[PDB]
Amino acid sequence: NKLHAFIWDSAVLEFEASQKCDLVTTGELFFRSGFGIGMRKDSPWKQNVSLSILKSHENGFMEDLDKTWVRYQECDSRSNAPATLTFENMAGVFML
Amino acid sequence: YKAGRDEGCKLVTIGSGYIFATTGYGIALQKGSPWKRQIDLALLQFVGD
Amino acid sequence: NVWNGMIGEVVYQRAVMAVGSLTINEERSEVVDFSVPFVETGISVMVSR
Ligand SMILES: *[C@@H]1O[C@H](CO)[C@@H](O[C@@H]2O[C@H](CO)[C@@H](O)[C@H](O)[C@H]2NC(C)=O)[C@H](O)[C@H]1NC(C)=O
Repeated sequence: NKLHAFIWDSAVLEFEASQKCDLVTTGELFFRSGFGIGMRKDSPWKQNVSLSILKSHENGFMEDLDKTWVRYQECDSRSNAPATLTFENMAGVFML
Repeated sequence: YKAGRDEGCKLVTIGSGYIFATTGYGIALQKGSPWKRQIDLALLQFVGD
Repeated sequence: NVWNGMIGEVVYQRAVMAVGSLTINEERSEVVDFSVPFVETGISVMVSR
């Protein structure tokens, strides 16, 4: 609670929100872009790197990377349904 | 787009927006075309603005 | 071993550009020279609700 809001990439922030219970993303993605592998303007690896990225997208390799590294979930509690009452929620009536 | 414009909202994409190949639409050009750099920069500027 | 469609027009120099719903994949990007993807697409399944 030192920073009220943090504006950052959707992937990293969503991973942090999934991992950490006390953090949550907001929504309304803006400045939709993509992570790229930067190389110098005059390089021999340009086309081959781009083709390998595309090929890894076509098959499931990038999906496998997402599954193993980004798409695993610890504590989410994210739903549109109304909250379920718990001990602390109505401990007052029990003490009453 | 079809799900958005669907009448009665009877059609939905599974997975709440599940995309598998996750590629993107591009502007095809001839191999080694001189327009690639300018078009790429213009598209990135449009996205940024 | 002959390309037909918009990629076919671009490959055989009948069209400098191919604007439209043109998806980027490995073979097309091998035969033509795509630009930056200006909209996200990919395989997806649509079913009746
Ligand atoms: C980039 O990829 C291309 C295509 O795979 C490579 O070109 C081939 O390289 C092999 C091995 O040297 C040759 O046997 C083929 O005859 C080459 N084909 C072509 C189209 O020239 C290229 O070597 C790779 N490396 C880079 C960075 O250019």
